[PDB]
Amino acid sequence: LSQDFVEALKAVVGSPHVSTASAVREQHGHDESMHRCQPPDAVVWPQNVDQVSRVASLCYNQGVPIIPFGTGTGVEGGVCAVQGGVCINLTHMDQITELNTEDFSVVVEPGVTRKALNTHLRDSGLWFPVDPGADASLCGMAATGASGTNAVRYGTMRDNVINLEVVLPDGRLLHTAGRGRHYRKSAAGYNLTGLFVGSEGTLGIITSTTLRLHPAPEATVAATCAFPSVQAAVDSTVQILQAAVPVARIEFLDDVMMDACNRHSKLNCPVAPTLFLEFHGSQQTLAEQLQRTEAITQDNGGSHFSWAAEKRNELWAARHNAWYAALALSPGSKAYSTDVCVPISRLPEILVETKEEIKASKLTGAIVGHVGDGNFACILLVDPDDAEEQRRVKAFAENLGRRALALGGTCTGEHGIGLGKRQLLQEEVGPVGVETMRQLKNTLDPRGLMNPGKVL
Ligand SMILES: Cc1cc2nc3c(=O)[nH]c(=O)nc-3n(C[C@H](O)[C@H](O)[C@H](O)COP(=O)(O)OP(=O)(O)OC[C@H]3O[C@@H](n4cnc5c(N)ncnc54)[C@H](O)[C@@H]3O)c2cc1C
Ligand SMILES: CCC[C@@H](O)C(=O)O
Repeated sequence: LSQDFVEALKAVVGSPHVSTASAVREQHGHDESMHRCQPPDAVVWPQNVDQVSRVASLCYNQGVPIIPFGTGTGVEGGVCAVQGGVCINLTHMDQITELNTEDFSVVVEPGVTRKALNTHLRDSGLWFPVDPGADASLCGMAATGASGTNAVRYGTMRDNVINLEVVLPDGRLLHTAGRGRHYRKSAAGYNLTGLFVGSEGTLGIITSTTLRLHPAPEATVAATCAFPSVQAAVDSTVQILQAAVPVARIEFLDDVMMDACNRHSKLNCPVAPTLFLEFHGSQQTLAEQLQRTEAITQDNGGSHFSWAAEKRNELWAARHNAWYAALALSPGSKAYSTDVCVPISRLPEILVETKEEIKASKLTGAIVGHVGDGNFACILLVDPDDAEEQRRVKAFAENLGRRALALGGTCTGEHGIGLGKRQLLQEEVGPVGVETMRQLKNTLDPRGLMNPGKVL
């Protein structure tokens, strides 16, 4: 990367906001996944959208790859600079704007995390529900199409992103639904907002997100329920969903994951396949939901509910940290996560089969999942230096992905494709789907410089 080019970057954002130092680049060459660190040639921190546009235009016209970087909590290598280039760290743009409580909407810049937003909304009666376990950039969550434990009731990022401000690869500024617009529904033209949700930085740089806010629940009850088997817990889940109980949260942990979470969070739950549940409503509605949900779990051997403000917070913090609890089982190890999502009636088959396959293999695995969506993660620890183990781990993850595809599902419910699931995506949507996706990529990024090597 030439000195003239570095000076041009510094001319846009300021000398303190450009770095070519080895250690700074290495810190931006990886995310939380096992994908090997591939450092960008430089890291740049733009301070406003005009600077994002000018950095993108500089890189694009000089043939330099661009890698958007939020909080680096992704798990599919999205920020790995596989072709070098300029990593654009967006988190100094950290303002909340256009809070419209009467309309249930807000605009956030990439440095705003869900914690920051919900703290800012404290005492407003509103909250933002999509809750990945990591303290992630909300614009990064839009870029990956994230979900969370609350999505079963309150929707994913795709359900709750109303508008996006996007710097296209060549620097042009796009407001996907129109500048300043926010509304409940539209048939005006083609829906561009949904194209950029889940684009993982390969179609442009999200510099603001307009988000749907939700009313805080009148009352909340959380509980845990222990089961004799994975089959019993997942059968309960399917039956709760088929009975249309509007549960706020329904999360599965297998016995391995529950033990790991116990050890990492000083919970003391019985070591068993377990559901973490939460219910929202009036006291009337809560009693009815609990009534109907306890009857279903009882039919499948579930324990009496172990009830959980402070404990509920500790319960869900333990769940949100499941990934780190799993990594702590074998210290020094990294991990890969699967993320399949299947039609809910097929969820018992594939979780029970996954548990059986884990036991039949030399691999360690913990299972945790947004099972209310038909989604779960297998977290597979890896010794970073054991090449034989890593390719058993990819073989396992790749077979699980293909089993989900055979059941009519998808290879990723929320994490995305990144570097890890590119072949599975080709199998998932077939040749005409791949070509159509590539045609969209090509019209927005003709030179192929927008996070190359990812998704397609
Ligand atoms: C403990 C833990 C729990 C998690 N739980 C969940 C969960 O429940 N659900 C879930 O969906 N994910 C979960 N994740 C994964 C991760 O937090 C999400 O994928 C999150 O959306 C990533 O945001 P980020 O800014 O950290 O992404 P990064 O790693 O910075 O980037 C991810 C990808 O998006 C691109 N990108 C980032 N910001 C932008 C932007 N502004 N514009 C364009 N492209 C951009 C990057 O180029 C990259 O390809 C979890 C991760 C951890 C570590
Ligand atoms: C990063 C894999 C686990 C994550 O998806 C979660 O559900 O907490």
